[PDB]
Amino acid sequence: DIQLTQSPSSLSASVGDRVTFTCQASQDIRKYLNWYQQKPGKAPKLLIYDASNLKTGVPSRFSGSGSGTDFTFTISSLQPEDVATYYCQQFDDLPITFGQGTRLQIK
Amino acid sequence: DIQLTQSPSSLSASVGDRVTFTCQASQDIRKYLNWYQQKPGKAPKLLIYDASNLKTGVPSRFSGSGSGTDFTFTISSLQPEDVATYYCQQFDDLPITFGQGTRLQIK
Amino acid sequence: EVQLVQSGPDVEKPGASVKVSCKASGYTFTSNYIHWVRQAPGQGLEWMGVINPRGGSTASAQKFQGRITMTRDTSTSTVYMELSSLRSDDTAVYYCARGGRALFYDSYTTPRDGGSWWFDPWGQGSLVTVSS
Amino acid sequence: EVQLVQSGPDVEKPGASVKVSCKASGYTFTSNYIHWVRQAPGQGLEWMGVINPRGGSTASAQKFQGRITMTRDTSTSTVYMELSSLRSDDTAVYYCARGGRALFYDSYTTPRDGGSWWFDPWGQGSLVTVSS
Amino acid sequence: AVTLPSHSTRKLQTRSQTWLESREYTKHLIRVENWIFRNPGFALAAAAIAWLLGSSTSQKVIYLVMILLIAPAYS
Amino acid sequence: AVTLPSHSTRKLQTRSQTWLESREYTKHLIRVENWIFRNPGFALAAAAIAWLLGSSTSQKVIYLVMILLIAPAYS
Amino acid sequence: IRCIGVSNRDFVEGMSGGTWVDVVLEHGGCVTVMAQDKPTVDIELVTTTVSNMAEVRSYCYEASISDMASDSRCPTQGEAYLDKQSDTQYVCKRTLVDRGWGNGCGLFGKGSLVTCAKFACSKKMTGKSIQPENLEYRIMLSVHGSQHSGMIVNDTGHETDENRAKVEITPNSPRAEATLGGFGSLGLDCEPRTGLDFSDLYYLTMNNKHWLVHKEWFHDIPLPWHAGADTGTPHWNNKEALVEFKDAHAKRQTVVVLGSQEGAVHTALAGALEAEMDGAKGRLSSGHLKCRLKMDKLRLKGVSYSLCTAAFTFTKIPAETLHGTVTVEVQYAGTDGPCKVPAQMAVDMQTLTPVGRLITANPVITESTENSKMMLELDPPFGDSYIVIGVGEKKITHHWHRSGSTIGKAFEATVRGAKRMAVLGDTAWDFGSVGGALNSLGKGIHQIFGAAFKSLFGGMSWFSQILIGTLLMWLGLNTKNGSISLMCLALGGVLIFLSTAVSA
Amino acid sequence: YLTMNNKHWLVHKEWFHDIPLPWHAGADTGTPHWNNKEALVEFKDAHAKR
Amino acid sequence: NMAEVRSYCYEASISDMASDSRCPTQGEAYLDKQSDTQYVCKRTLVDRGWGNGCGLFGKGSLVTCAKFACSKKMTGKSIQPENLEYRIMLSVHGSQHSGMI
Amino acid sequence: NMAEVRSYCYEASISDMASDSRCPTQGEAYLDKQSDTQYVCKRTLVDRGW
Ligand SMILES: *[C@@H]1O[C@H](CO)[C@@H](O)[C@H](O)[C@H]1NC(C)=O
Ligand SMILES: *[C@@H]1O[C@H](CO)[C@@H](O)[C@H](O)[C@H]1NC(C)=O
Repeated sequence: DIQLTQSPSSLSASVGDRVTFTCQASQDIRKYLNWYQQKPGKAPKLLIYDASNLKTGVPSRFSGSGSGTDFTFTISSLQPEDVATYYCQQFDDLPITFGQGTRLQIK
Repeated sequence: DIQLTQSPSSLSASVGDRVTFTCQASQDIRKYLNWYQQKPGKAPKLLIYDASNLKTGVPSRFSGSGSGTDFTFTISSLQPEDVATYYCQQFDDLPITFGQGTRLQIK
Repeated sequence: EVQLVQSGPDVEKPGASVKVSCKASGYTFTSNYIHWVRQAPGQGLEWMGVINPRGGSTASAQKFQGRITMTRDTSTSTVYMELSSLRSDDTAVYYCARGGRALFYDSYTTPRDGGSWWFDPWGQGSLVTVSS
Repeated sequence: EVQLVQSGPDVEKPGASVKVSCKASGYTFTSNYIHWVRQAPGQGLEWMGVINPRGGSTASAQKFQGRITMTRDTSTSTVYMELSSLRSDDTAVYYCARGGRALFYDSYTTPRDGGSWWFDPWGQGSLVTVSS
Repeated sequence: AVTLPSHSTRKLQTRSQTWLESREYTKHLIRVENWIFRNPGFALAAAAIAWLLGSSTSQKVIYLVMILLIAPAYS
Repeated sequence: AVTLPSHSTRKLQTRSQTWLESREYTKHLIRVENWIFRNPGFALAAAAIAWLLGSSTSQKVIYLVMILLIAPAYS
Repeated sequence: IRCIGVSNRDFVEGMSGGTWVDVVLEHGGCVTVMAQDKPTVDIELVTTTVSNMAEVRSYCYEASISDMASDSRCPTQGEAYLDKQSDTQYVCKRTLVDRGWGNGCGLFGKGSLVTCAKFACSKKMTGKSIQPENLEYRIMLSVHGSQHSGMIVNDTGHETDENRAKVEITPNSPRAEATLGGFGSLGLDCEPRTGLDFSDLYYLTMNNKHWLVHKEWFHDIPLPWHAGADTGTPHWNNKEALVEFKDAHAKRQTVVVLGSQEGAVHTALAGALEAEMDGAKGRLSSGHLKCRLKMDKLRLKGVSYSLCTAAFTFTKIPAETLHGTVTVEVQYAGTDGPCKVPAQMAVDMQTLTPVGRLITANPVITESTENSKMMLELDPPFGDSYIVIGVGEKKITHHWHRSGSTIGKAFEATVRGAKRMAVLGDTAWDFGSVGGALNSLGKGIHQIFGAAFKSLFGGMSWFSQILIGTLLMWLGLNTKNGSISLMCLALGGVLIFLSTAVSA
Repeated sequence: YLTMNNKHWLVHKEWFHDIPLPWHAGADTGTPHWNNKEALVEFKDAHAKR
Repeated sequence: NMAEVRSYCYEASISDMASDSRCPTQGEAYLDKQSDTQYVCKRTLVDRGWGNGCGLFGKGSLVTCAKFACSKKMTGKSIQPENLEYRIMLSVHGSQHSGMI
Repeated sequence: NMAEVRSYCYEASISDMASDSRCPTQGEAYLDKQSDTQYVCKRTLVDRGW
């Protein structure tokens, strides 16, 4: 149901790098995608609603874009408190699907 | 829901005695009573159906009688394999009630 | 021979549900009402209820309506009693025995009785212990 | 503050049913859809279903049809998820977060979303372990 | 929830007094009495209706009784 | 104790739904329906009565409706 | 805004001279008014509250009997004493009992006993009365203008008056000092003394639920009376609907409590109006109110507000109400400041011909940043039409296909007029803005017909007026020439016509 | 034969079937499944909403 | 001996009152509680708009469901023309004084 | 994007058949495996003699 492929599986970068994440749905999701980072077993940190918008309280180093079905998340400067598992979430039609995940590691 | 009083609570007699048990229902159960002896935690031994009748396989030392509401069970000769807990059971109106019980002990 | 054989003893938690089986042998399974009768250790016998193995209809006592459910299995010739909302009072030994003149369904009160009203078939019984 | 708080971890047997609570604080309880989302240790997140705390309406995924049911409690402002027919696959961590636009009753999706679509009040993550 | 089977439909006529017979043999009449006390204009309306039916001057009174006992009870 | 003031006598006609309107607009008709199901012979009796009044062949049906709605309700 | 998709909404003509219109607003179904480049504004009555009510007659629908009493004065030995029958808590019906050598008597005949048992009460029902004093309406004003989608269910945002203004109206001050921040006030004056026939209705209370009650019905209940109030246990009046004791076989007295009459009286009300009551404050729905609106303090906020070429992207997919209007929500993509956005219905090309009618007059953007969401109510013509938003070149359009003729709108208006003149009676004739001797005649004829109609056929409801309508129509099919020829089509039709639109 | 609380009547069966209250039947089992159950409740909405 | 024909409730206790609505063309209303058959359900047509929630505009279905539990009921037992005994008292005028009970 | 109105069922299969017949007095029949919506029931009349 509305498969949502998340590329890549896991990454690693040093402090202060720019990194991009891709999520591709098999169907047209308009602008209905969301972005999580989840620290393991913890209350998470907030990234993106509506595939392009930051929330109040979020630091501005995170950004999101994407128009048709391909969506790009972007961290401008990697920080040591940004190691988490990164997820993207469809909103359309129901059986609301998450991505598989994207893990990071501090170099 | 007919209350079925069984007298007495427990007895004791020697081998070869005659003993009688009384069951009194609060309402008219005219010939619808039957009698159990149950060895503790075991498959039981059969006494009386229809308040006056023996079953095939039962030894003839057991007998039952009773017409209106008072019913008398009678062992002619007590034997050491007749120690059990003795019950009487109503048949009528179907909240089917048992007696409290009657235990025996070998002297 | 004509015999009802039950499952082993069970230990369950309070608030759960227990299931006790009762399998027949030696007679036509759809010809004898299976009556379930409990027995607390410090108390006498107490009739739980009745199922017909034909058609699977049930009836039971006032102390357990809503708490007991009786199902059948005509293929394996087995009777299932499921007692739900268990409490510490339900620690007992459960019995299941026939009673004939079991032609159509329900109970059969005013027609004939006796001759293992439900005396014979009982077998080993099932200890059910409700604790933590 | 705006926060959902859940019950502790539970250990259940296979074939039983587990119940997980989700209590609200800091907002009007009848104004935000409570979505339940599972997570196996390895496998990412997976949406279980949705209840409206107003009117107690539910919907859920196709992988749980007949296995899950969600009830409410408007007085204590609490959401109960009862997952029945437990398997060894159900050993996971369960979450509950408010969808948000929760005007009338059930999921609403062609209208607006986002702003904690459901990414804010996620209680804690009730570990549910199904084994013997 | 309107418990419509009035058991006076199937009353038993045995030699004892019934369940509410003493309060039963007045109740419909005093219901009609209270209704025509509260709605006096329907008497003139039913007279104008019943005068238009029958043309017999003794069937008029019959239609009056019919309408003025329909209007409290089956209304 | 027969709580004879049915408030349908003085119903309020405001734009909301009333107290029992949905279950009110069928109740007298299905009461008459159950009564004529339980007493079918009074239909033939009321036909023989109403055929003797009016002599007009269209007033007969009116007397039939009158008697067969008197007999369930104010009876 | 407070009135889109809320249906049984009506809209009235305009300003028509005097700048002073009349409208009978009500609890469910609200009125948009629109008038000649003044801001169109809609009004809803939602919760009419009544405080400070007094308690006329109560009723006790249960009984609690005890202690009974007894007499047994042998025949021809007189009448019996029983001191308890002197006290007023006890109830008595002296009966006659046949006696003989069995019952302890020398002579034969009737003995005149009465068991006088002690009446008591539990769970009474109260019949509280209201006068037009201490009454309230809480009307709401919600000018179309420019609001979001989330600000039309939003009740809290009336604390600052953008366009939402709650207005408390009491009958001791029947004028609404009703200011609307951003432009001028409205200032509607009411007639709450001619409300929904007050001082003829009582709040009947049984247990935590309350409903309105016509007073003649209320005084016609046969249960005990409890005339004033509840201090201690009272003197219960009339005592005979409850506890019933009779005699059969000349053995004692069947003394029956006669139980509990909740379902009896709940079946007995089938024309009641359920209210709710909290600290007393009896809040009430199903009211109607004849507040006449006064224009000419209204003024369009910023008619100038330069045209603002920009980019228009829709927030949401627009829709179509059942009163044939279209609701559009645009983003404007945030160019600059508070400024007007024009819209058009186009039967011609993408541009350059307006048809239809905009409902919301002077639609505007309030704030400079990215997505200001203005919602527009529009009225397409009966055929096909596109929607044009501001810029002459760079814009996005639609298609609608209105799907209803002008004759269908006329038939729907006559069906609404049927439901108006059925529910509100003569007062429904006060939607049309002030008409001199036209609507005065059309209100006077109906108020001199409806009074006599309430006097004749006031006591008949759905199934008992269907019968009289059918019968009088049958009479008018076969009568003479003259008055009775024009009798059926005017009166049996109006009976079945007042029946079949009450609801339904 | 008909038992209310402690009071007992003899009624007709053609009367007793026709009563519009929720009936039970004869199955004496748990949730007594009350048929009807529509007589004894009444579902009242607003003018349009809840 | 008696035989239980129908039982009639009176004093009903109502809780859990569920409710579910659907956008005006998204089908009939439903909620899991309808599969319980202890609960009472009706389906009315309500409005719906942007100020109602979701929909196009128009009228959509709304079900509300309430738990039904009973407290007072009639048992309603049966009488068959067997099973009964009439008691008849025979009394002879003669050597007896002031008797009758 | 498409909404989801009524599905239907055009091919069925039934599980175990339960019956519960009642005498000519003691009224109509109940069958405890009724009052769940997974089972479909209809009631008929049988001679029920000796
Ligand atoms: C309702 O209005 C308040 C202002 O009083 C505002 O803070 C809130 O965001 C609004 N909510 C919605 C859903 O529009
Ligand atoms: C009443 O009782 C007395 C003694 O207890 C007895 O002698 C007498 O016969 C009885 N009365 C009648 C009428 O039999």
